[PDB]
Amino acid sequence: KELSFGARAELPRIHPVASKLLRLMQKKETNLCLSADVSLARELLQLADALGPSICMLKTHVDILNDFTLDVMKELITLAKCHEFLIFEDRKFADIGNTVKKQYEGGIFKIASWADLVNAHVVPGSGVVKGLQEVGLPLHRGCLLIAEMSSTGSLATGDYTRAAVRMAEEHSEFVVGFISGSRVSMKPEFLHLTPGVQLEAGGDNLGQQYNSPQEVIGKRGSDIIIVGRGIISAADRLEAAEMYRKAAWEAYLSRLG
Amino acid sequence: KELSFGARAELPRIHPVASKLLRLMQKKETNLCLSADVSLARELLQLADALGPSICMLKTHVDILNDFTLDVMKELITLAKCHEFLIFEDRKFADIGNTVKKQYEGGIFKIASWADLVNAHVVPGSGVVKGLQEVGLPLHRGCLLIAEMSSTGSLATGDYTRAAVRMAEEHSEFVVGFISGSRVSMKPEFLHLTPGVQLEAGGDNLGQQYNSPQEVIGKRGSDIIIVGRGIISAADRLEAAEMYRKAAWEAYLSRLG
Ligand SMILES: O=c1[nH]c(=O)c2[nH+]cn([C@@H]3O[C@H](COP(=O)(O)O)[C@@H](O)[C@H]3O)c2[nH]1
Ligand SMILES: O=c1[nH]c(=O)c2[nH+]cn([C@@H]3O[C@H](COP(=O)(O)O)[C@@H](O)[C@H]3O)c2[nH]1
Repeated sequence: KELSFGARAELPRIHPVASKLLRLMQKKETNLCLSADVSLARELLQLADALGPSICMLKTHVDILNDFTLDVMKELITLAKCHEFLIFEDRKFADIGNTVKKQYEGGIFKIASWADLVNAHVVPGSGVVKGLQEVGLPLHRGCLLIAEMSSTGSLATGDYTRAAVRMAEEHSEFVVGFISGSRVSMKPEFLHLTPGVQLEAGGDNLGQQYNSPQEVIGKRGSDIIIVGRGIISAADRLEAAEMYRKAAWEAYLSRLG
Repeated sequence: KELSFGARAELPRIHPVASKLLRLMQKKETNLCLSADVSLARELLQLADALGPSICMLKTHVDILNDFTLDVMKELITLAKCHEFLIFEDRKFADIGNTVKKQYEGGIFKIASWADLVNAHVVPGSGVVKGLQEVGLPLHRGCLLIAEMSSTGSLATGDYTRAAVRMAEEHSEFVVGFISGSRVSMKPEFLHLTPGVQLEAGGDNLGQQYNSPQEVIGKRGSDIIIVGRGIISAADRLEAAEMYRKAAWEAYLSRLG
């Protein structure tokens, strides 16, 4: 039987990052993650500020920020704290453990220094998790494993997906959940986040397919919707965010009973 | 009867980037790609200068450079042209097409502006290739697809690998070859680059495993060895590079017969 976000936050095996997330979701009645896919620091921060009350999480691609500095991230963390949301860097770590450790801690981005959550592809095998965890465990960070993809011709199906779940379950000290299209694990300590979400049917010219918040949360058993263009491209980003929040939240409430 | 690199450079369906690469490999008697896994620009540039004559390609992880600027890349391009090697940014693009085009063209790194070659995981479906090529084709760049990985528990096996090969064949205007452990394509227009290479047997504690140049080039039929710590960790990186070059080159010569 399904526990609320609030109750899942208190589970014995729950990761502290997952717990923080689950509490603010329950408190704010939001299971929406904004995908802030913009190329300017100014717009990133304006959206984070205006939409922060509507969201549980702000997902970034800092490698697309034309004017990235660590100070932009400082400002982002202030908004995260003020409005209460987690920052998820959608880096999709996908190298060998020795390499991803450096990409996570170092370079220009210093992702580990500001990102509550990052994600990884599982294709390299568990060394990818092991490398990230050397940096992320001391910094009290969490990781999401890419179990399925939204895009057309995704190879993250069947046994690949089962491998992702196995890897998460065996690295629960650092791995807090999945990027997936549906519920992939039966353990309620794990989060499921689902991109490829819009209110209306369709896709884009480059392989992306869409499903509705009611489908993903209500029918497919996911926890959080990740929404980019469905919000960012809208004229009124605030009413768009509210629309997605209310959709995903009501879908969750009806699944719960 | 196997074609030399020089003959392959003239193949009717050869990609211009592959052709340029194959011709300098022939000219300089090198099928060594230096994996320049360093965090300081000065060491990067000193290695590229000293080892440039011994290598056909210099592979970078720009996201690990503590003092990255576009000017560092300018200086690297100069050395690349002076010594005749290609620059390969090992970015492992792995998002949906819409995102990867932004990550390739834009952000701080502007990878497409200086990288002859980049690579991609095939997990997202062919959208990842379609995305990169929107940027890459107009800039006369090439892409390598990751068909296999060297690390323990790699899921790039069986149908996953066969999928990578199909995806390359179907996007030959942009895809010039593979990262793999062995020959995966019968078509000689495609390059095979193989990481996880050292003169001695062994591995690291984050899932990396090693095979020799002789095994990789001679027995498994790959074209180019990618060598990081085998060279970088040596006192004399120039003599180390020469050892790897001679090993890989002679293995290639003995395969041709
Ligand atoms: O880890 C992932 N697995 C997926 O299946 C997937 N599909 C889309 N994306 C990323 O999510 C965002 C989607 O943005 P749109 O709502 O604008 O399509 C963008 O930021 C994309 O990069 C994915 N990430
Ligand atoms: O695309 C890839 N598929 C692979 O299977 C693989 N194995 C290692 N690497 C990368 O290659 C370099 C190898 O470094 P070492 O020689 O120091 O182990 C390092 O830069 C690693 O990031 C891989 N890249």
